[PDB]
Amino acid sequence: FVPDVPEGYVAVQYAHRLFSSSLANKRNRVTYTHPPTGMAYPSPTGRPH
Amino acid sequence: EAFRWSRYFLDELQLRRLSVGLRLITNPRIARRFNGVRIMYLTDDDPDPD
Amino acid sequence: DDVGIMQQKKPPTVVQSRTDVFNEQFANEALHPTTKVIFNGLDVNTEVQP
Repeated sequence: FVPDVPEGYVAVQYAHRLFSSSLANKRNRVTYTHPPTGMAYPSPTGRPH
Repeated sequence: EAFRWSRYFLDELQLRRLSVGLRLITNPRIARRFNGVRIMYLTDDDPDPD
Repeated sequence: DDVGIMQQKKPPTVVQSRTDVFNEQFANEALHPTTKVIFNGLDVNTEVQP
């Protein structure tokens, strides 16, 4: 069994550049920046599929 | 005349004070017993009690 | 199709014990199937009916 990727998901090649240190609510969280939207996501929760 | 109402068998001054006490007992600041909780799975960035 | 009579082998059962506040971390998460469960006392169906 290989789970299919669900219809809404977006392909993203891993690259060191996608992850960074950043301030977020008095913490230096490992922010991830989505390559399409450009949006930064300090929490692992709430990230785009 | 004393017999017409027992006045709860309390002294006059006790009733007079009792009114003030009732004003204390219903003050919002005292009312720190809370009812109900919302269970929800959420990150606690920037907590506030409120 | 038939019901198993012998004791079946089961996935390991980690009891998550969620509280009002906690620090979630997923370093050394198991990759194999695992039964996360929240409460410690789940042997609740005690009263056998003959």
